[PDB]
Amino acid sequence: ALLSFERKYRVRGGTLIGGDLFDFWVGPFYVGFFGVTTAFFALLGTILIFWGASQQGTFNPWLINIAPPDLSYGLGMAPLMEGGLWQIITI
Amino acid sequence: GTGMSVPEFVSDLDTPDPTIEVFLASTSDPVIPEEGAQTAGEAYENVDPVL
Repeated sequence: ALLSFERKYRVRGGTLIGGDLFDFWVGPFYVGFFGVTTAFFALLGTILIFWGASQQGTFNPWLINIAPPDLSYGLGMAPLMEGGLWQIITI
Repeated sequence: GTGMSVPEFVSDLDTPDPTIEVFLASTSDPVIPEEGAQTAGEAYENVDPVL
């Protein structure tokens, strides 16, 4: 569904990368190369947050907490259940 | 994750208390008392706590 004045603006072109491999709309949303990457990253982060919540023991929105590692780990990678999940979600 | 920590400069952590070396230059080991050693009271006229 389009607005009454919208059709004359929906032309092809103007992409940094991709061409017309991703040049279309899904409902009102515009999709491109960066739409695809946004969907991937956002969905992966949200699902990982909920996996961490299930392993913590609570699904209460006020009480879910995913924390960074201890200071003794420095700038290295921690075990996934002791702070690594936070690093992956940050990326 | 709670933010409870204490920051410090590394160069400051390597500078000790300057008065530590003064104490070590003015201390000495105790001397184990012998059998019937002379006390300080019998050699001078002093106060009872140190007599």
